[PDB]
Amino acid sequence: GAKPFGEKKFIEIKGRRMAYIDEGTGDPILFQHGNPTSSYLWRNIMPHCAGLGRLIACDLIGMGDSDKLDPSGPERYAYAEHRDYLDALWEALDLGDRVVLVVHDWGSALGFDWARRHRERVQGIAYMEAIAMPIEWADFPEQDRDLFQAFRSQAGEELVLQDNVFVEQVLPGLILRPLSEAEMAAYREPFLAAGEARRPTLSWPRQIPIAGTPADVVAIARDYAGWLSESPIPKLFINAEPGALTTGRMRDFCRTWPNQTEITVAGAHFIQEDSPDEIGAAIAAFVRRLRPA
Repeated sequence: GAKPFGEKKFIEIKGRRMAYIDEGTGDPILFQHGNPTSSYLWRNIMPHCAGLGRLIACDLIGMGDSDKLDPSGPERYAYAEHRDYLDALWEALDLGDRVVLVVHDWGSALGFDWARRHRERVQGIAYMEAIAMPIEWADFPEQDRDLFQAFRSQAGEELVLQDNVFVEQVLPGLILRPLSEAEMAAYREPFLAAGEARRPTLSWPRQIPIAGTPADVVAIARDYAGWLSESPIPKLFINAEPGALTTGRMRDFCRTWPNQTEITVAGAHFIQEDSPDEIGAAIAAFVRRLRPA
């Protein structure tokens, strides 16, 4: 379906208005999108968890219905800045101490890091196509390797700010089934205007911890990777076939993580658009196990 889940709420964070879905009651099930997506990514997955908790999906700053940072530029929307806003938002939402995180892409880097820093409050972690550790270019899927190298070059601004390549090329190219007009409209909406409106979708690929750069994100991801590899917190690994980012070495590494259940769904990177019911059913089952009666 193309219809969103629930309706957007807003809250002021560091003076900027952030958007989020917050439906239902009980301990949170916290769904975090990555690039270049929004809370809309989870719209067909969150229904599966009806009744099981407070279903929350925030729009990262500069994304979805969340405000843009102004003045924007190449120094804006780095990992650390997103983390500042998201940490503050999650604090404001009064999540309590039994949170289930459901994460993807940069939502996984942010949620894994948040989990490492707030481990006593994390009841379980479901993740898919995640940034589970620092990688090398050989680990990056071959189909888009050159494109992502170009993003991480001076060519990135034209590709993304001018031509909206992450929304219009990468996103559909990593979804196996055709998207509808309405579905694409929802993904393009935060990024209809050329220029800095699209900067989050360029800053993000520039932040991926690849070949040692940027070193701060490499350090952060090294930290949560080491922690996750030891943590007994229940995990749900939603593996994808063919998948894209969490394949090869990174998948090998994820498969080493303790207390983890794994399912495989059809999909490349944005697997929520290919297998939402399989993914939702798996998450709901995970949460029912974590929250018995």
